[PDB]
Amino acid sequence: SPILPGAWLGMVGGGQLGRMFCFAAQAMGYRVAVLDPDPTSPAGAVADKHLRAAYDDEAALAELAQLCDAVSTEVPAASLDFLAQSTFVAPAGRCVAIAQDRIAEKRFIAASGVPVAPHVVIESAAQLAALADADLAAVLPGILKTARKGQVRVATAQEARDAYGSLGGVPCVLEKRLPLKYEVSALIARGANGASAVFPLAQNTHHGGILSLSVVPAPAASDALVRDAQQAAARIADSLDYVGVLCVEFFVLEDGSLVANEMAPRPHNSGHYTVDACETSQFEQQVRAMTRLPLGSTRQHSPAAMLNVLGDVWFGEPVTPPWDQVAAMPTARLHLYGKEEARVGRKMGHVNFTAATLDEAVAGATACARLLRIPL
Repeated sequence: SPILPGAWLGMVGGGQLGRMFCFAAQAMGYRVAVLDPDPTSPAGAVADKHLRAAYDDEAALAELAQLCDAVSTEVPAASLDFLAQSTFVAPAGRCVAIAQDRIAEKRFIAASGVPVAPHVVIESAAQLAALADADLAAVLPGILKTARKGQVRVATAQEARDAYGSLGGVPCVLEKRLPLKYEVSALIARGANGASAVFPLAQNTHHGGILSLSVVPAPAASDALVRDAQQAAARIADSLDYVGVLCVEFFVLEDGSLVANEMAPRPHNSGHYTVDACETSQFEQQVRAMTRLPLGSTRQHSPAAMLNVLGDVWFGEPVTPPWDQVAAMPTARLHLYGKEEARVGRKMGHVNFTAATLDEAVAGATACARLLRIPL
């Protein structure tokens, strides 16, 4: 039964993505309650109600579940399950619990018939001690990552062991480094009735572990590769009975293989382009999935790219970037977060670039990046 406009929707989490969700929900006539302990919550600021409380505050959770016909997130899975005792929660705590845990991700993604990188799970110091040097070496060189940037690049058994001790004896996964050619992400929505809507494939670059540029449709990817990555994302959502928006990031290797890297159980930075390029944005899809409305059209009307703008662009004292010169660019769509303080590494906004042709969109992104001194 669909949850119609006029209902209250809840959002657990109140950063910029929550604020984007609030816009999309309110534009469809829903009321939005945000749960977020931050008194300066950007999403709380724009919401019809801001519950300023911890994510594990049972009184606040109980108030959110009473008020809201459905709840989503942008969190402890136990808070989700607590809410789901009383209201509809999409994506479900189980799905968030999986996506959140790199060991679980490996297990459930493989069980959906999707390749993952070679890896050795290291649950505890005891298991590490049982693993021989030669066992660790089978996935080296690699990166040791905590299951829950707790990542250390390692090249020898001893380096792996020292890294593991350094991360505190928590569950980890040791992942083999593969010969990466380029990265892509698939962005899909799945409804409670099993219907699916999938966006075009994004091609993504990162610097310092942070997304820099997305280009859509992915220029390097064959039709075949696009189908495989879209299908892989659908398979995971279907296998998990996922309700909501899911972003699956992949590596494409030098030999052309597709390998799933990580998944986010929510709208994702690599999907911001959808607001300006597609018929339905990723945030409207989150609204539709959680309300059991029909999913929206994912038609991409305009070739697109997206550039992240970090606080780096303001730098010793902050200097306002030349936004007038960006706005002169006919392809540029400004999304600036209105944050008081520029800081290195902090997402201050993004700029989407849309045009009749992808070459025009990419040229705008490139010109903008040169203007703002954003590394590509």
